[PDB]
Amino acid sequence: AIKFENVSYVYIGLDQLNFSLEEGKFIALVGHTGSGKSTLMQHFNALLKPTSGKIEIAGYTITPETGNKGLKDLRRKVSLAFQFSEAQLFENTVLKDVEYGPRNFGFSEDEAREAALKWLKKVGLKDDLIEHSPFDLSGGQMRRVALAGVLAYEPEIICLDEPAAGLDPMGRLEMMQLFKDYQAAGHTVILVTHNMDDVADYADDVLALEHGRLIKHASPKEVFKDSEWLQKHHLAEPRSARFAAKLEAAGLKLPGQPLTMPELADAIKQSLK
Amino acid sequence: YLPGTTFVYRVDPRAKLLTTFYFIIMIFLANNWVSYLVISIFGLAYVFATGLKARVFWDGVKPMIWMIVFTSLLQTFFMAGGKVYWHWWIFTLSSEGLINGLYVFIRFAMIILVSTVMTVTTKPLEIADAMEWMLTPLKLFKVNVGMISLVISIALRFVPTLFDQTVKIMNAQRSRGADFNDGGLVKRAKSVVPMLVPLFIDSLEVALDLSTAMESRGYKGSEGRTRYRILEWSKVDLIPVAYCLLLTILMITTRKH
Amino acid sequence: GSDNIISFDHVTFTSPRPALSDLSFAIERGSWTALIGHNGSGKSTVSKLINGLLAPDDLDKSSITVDGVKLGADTVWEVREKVGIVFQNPDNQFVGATVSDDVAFGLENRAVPRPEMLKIVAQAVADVGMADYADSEPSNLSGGQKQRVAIAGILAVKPQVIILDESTSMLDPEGKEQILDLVRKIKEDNNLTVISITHDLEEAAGADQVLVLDDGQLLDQGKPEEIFPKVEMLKRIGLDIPFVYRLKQLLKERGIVLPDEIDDDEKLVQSLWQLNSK
Repeated sequence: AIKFENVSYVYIGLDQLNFSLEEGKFIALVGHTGSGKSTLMQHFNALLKPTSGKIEIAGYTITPETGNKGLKDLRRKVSLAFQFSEAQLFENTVLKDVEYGPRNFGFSEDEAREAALKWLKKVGLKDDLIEHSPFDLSGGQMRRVALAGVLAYEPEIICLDEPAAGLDPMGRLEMMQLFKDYQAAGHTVILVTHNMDDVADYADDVLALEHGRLIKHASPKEVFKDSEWLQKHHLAEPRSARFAAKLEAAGLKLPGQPLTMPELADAIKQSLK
Repeated sequence: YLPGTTFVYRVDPRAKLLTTFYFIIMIFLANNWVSYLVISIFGLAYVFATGLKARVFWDGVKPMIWMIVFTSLLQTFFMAGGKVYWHWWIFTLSSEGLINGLYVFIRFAMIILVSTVMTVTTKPLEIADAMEWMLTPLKLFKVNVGMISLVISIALRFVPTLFDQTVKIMNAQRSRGADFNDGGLVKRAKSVVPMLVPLFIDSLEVALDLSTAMESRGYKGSEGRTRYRILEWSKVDLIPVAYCLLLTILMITTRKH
Repeated sequence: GSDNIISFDHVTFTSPRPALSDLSFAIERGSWTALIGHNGSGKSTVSKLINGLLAPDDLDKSSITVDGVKLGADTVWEVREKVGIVFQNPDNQFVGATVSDDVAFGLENRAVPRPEMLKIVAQAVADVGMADYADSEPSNLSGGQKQRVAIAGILAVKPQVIILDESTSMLDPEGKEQILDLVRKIKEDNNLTVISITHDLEEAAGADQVLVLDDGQLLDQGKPEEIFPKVEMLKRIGLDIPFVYRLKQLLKERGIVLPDEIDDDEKLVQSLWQLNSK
């Protein structure tokens, strides 16, 4: 249960955060460009320790005076996947690069290899491509390996910066499906995307932030109930939501606000019936 | 760096750089009490003309005190003698060397002092094209200067981006589980060097993409260009010139001959 | 007529498999033609192939005849003048110290007098919409804004073809619409052909022509309302049909049929309203 009390980072600026994210649910952290998402990014595993308040994360405690000793346990419990992972590839062998994750948390060689193979299989890639150099991977494939290195050691909380930045829609859909399947196992994903349609499709808790402060924290069905609020706070809208607004501007009634594609289809089917 | 309204920020950066070079040659040239005081008063007059706070120069000078004090002590003890206050078990504790010792000290100080203003009055791009203008007479050689100026201007803005990419990959690797800073120098040979290659290849890819874009926008060499950003000599640009000339007089009427 | 023609061409990078093979197509004059397909196998190389950066492996069978000037090692720079490109990554393409210097880079390279350079760069920056950032440093600019400046650099030179090589891939789905609207308005005003090589099919949904690339070979060419209904082909190739056609498919599975002439939100709201009325 992630818990932030009076959390504020100074010297991008973050001030006076107060919230509680539960376990076993999707979390989407939406915010304006450079409005505090990147600063709240690194506090989830004490890359940048807070200058006030308290953070509670899976039984671990984070306070401004905590040192760098013993943070490996926290970084095991909570993992980060930074944006444009194609530049963080490290080892000479793809298998070695993926197993480099578990090798820093006491995992034995056999179990590290087994986890690496299992997670490459889950991300798919190819079975015969696990031995070539990571630099030889072709474009989007280079992404698919990197996430494995973050997802190898089954972190309890995984926090994702934009993973689908620059991927074809089929690849983005497959990646989001994989993340949702991982979340279904009992873990939590904290996904950050400007792309609002992904947030509308796959989320349960939405954390709307701007100007380095927290404003809204509620289910996606509630954050999109007032288009004037979204326009005022410079936050986009789901594509299905814009279609529903355009359709309602034509004088056609919709039974409830839909967010995803099947919801809009069912709503208009009910309306015509 | 620090902006302001003082007249120094109005004059041509090329004139600033030429005056700085002339001043450094004079400070390397003056070698007696009277000329040393001449250069000192000229430098302090220049500082007061800039109108900046003394702390702005003091804090900049602070990191560079080790080399100047070490050189001053080394050259003082190399020739000192004469009066002695106390005698230690080995060192004689000579005192007459100061007759030039601190002198050399203040020399380097003035050097840094001038360098200080040179890095606070103009943004780096201005210094870059001033360097290009100063090296323009090098065109008699086969090597051209326009391409060098362009690549310097490019690098002066990519370098912060490169460092940001380096700190980003540092944060990513730390989040993965790696340990870099508190592992000691023995663990640095297994932490930073194998990480070095991907950032280098990323920088090479960035340079290649920039070269491709520049060549696709019509970069037919660097000889037929017509510069957009230009700096012209103003009438106020005369005040550092005559100043310089005055020092020349006050350098030729008091030289040791 | 026909502006840019590539026919009987095939390229191998420097090399285990031909990326482009037997590609043959044409571009209409003053029309929005967009190339779509799976990543690699042609999309990433067409832009650098059109203006003679890359070269066909066999120059004997070359047929690049952009604007009637058959491309070759002798006459590359004429094509460079006649074709502009907006590249994918915006950060590592913003050459020059600041705005009003990046935008005037082409004019600086063309050896034109300075006052005319100032006039043209000011007018182009005003046209794009970066008037308030006429002297901002690139660091202050945030993402999509940079791309706008790049378009200005293409617009100042007065080109005849603008090639967007996945120019909207690294942007949020909001600024992408802004850049698309800007490009459409520029195309309407200056009367210049636009070729948009993008994987995102929102651009292709509004294009006049769309070309599908399978493995380096053209597979189908036509209007978006003529090809996108063939959803099985796009699914097998590895592409997902756009918003309006995906919605039409969902209603088709939901039990209600719609005409295939519908192409966007307009006339689709009309069809639904008429269906409810009728």
